[PDB]
Amino acid sequence: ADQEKLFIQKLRQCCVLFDFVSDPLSDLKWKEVKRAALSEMVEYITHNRNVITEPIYPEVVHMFAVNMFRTLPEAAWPHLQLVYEFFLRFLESPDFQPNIAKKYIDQKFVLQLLELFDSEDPRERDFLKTTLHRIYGKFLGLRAYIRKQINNIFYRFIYETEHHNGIAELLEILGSIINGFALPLKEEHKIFLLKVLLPLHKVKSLSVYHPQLAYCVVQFLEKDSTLTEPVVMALLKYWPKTHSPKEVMFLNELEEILDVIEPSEFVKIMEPLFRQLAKCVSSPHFQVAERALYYWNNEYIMSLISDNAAKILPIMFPSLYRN
Amino acid sequence: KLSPIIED
Repeated sequence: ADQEKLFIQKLRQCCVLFDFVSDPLSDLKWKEVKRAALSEMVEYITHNRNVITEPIYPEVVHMFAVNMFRTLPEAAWPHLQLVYEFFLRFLESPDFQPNIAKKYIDQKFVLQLLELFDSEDPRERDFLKTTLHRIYGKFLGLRAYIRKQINNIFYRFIYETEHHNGIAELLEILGSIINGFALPLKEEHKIFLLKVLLPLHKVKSLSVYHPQLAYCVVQFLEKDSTLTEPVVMALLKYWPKTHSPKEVMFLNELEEILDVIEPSEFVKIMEPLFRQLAKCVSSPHFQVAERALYYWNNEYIMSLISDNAAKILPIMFPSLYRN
Repeated sequence: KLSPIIED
């Protein structure tokens, strides 16, 4: 269709990976041609209507695969960024039809996409995060495979000691998934929370992805509040027995839990929690104590304490109160 | 922040 033909031509043109190690002038020329070709199509697919036809889909997916599905160790990032931006605009288009795209965006594609999450470039991981989040939401028949494959990446790292650079981004995607769970939480999701999310707190590199991890845990509790006890107890279990600045994170996570905790569930764990909180106030590390003392500023926590002061106050101030 | 994804 003339313009469809040119679109496909330019897409395929961006599948030629060149290098002139003996001609810097020709190399920059080719790079710019490719950069311009991508830029044109980015603008073209973004602002034009009804340009994504059925024959376009395999060309876009192939162009992405040829360019992105590479081996890791980039320097030629302005090229990769354009491919990411184009493919995202492709996925996000109002004319995008998953029923057509599901043929080319499959499990092998998703799996290869996930392998890129181990990239050391934060910019790339960010694009992959947005991309996979889009793919997950658009393709129902991949959600199960995606969940399991993310599960596998997590079941590694923790146990298999297979370090991963994209744990944060993946958890951020998961947080988006958890927030939209169906009313009775499937057992598979409960199993995941208790057997994967919680043990993630014991890993040494927790600092890198802790805010994302905490959000997932909190979101899990805003869904089914009955999961409060095994979470808090595990968090108290994975709590640093050595007084360390790492405690502030747990205190951040714990207060964020208390902000969404139900009173009936608060009672179940208020004693071991505040026994730990009391230790934090007594901490040799000022940062830890300062963070723990900030709990009293929370009005909802105060509500829970004031209506349970008979058992909590003797724990926080044993010299001033008794049972 | 990523937009929520309703489960099916």
